[PDB]
Amino acid sequence: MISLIAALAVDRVIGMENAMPWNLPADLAWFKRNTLDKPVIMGRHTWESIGRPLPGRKNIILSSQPGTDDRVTWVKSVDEAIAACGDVPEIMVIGGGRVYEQFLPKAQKLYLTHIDAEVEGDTHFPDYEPDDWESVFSEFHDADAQNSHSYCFEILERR
Ligand SMILES: NC(=O)c1ccc[n+]([C@@H]2O[C@H](COP(=O)([O-])OP(=O)(O)OC[C@H]3O[C@@H](n4cnc5c(N)ncnc54)[C@H](OP(=O)(O)O)[C@@H]3O)[C@@H](O)[C@H]2O)c1
Ligand SMILES: Nc1nc(=O)c2nc(CNc3ccc(C(=O)N[C@@H](CCC(=O)O)C(=O)O)cc3)cnc2[nH]1
Ligand SMILES: [Mn+2]
Ligand SMILES: [Mn+2]
Repeated sequence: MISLIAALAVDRVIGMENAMPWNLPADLAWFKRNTLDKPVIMGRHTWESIGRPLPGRKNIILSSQPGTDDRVTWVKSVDEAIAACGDVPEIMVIGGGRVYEQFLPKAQKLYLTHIDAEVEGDTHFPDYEPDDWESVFSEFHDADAQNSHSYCFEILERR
């Protein structure tokens, strides 16, 4: 099973100038909880924006170019990325935009955080067909002293 996990601002914005223009520690805790002890697949731009290996996860990077860091696994196609994960229950795809686009057709689950923030962006989550997905979990949170915006955690499963 393949799952996507992402945080979306208004209009499905997910990034700007290779960074995320918000700080929501609650969402990062959610990200960590849902990805720990699982392989994570990311594109090269996302690897660069993160800047180091994510601990306690097998880090797999998609690049058409040879790898430049042996602390992570480098693969050159979607099929190789999947094979590199082995036989695990759940593979987590952590973006960015181009990688989300390619793995969406294969995904059975989406872990989405909807953030009530208006940000200009240059990267967007794919336009997924809402009829194909069932919402099985949602949990809304108002803003607080640590999290500057309200946000909703949602898990959707392909029908
Ligand atoms: N809000 C969120 O949940 C979230 C999550 C993740 C990322 N982001 C944001 O998204 C942005 C980065 O996304 P992005 O779309 O620009 O880049 P990306 O998808 O992270 O990486 C794109 C790169 O991945 C490699 N790649 C993708 N598909 C491949 C394939 N099939 N075979 C071989 N290599 C492949 C290529 O690297 P080469 O050029 O080396 O071939 C490509 O240039 C940043 O702003 C980041 O902060 C946001
Ligand atoms: N829901 C969600 N939120 C995100 O911010 C997010 N970010 C990416 C890619 N960007 C990043 C950037 C930083 C870290 C990170 O530093 N996480 C650490 C710390 C967790 C914490 O602070 O509690 C980790 O161990 O996962 C992860 C992904 C992909 N999917 C996401 N999905
Ligand atoms: Mn080596
Ligand atoms: Mn807001």
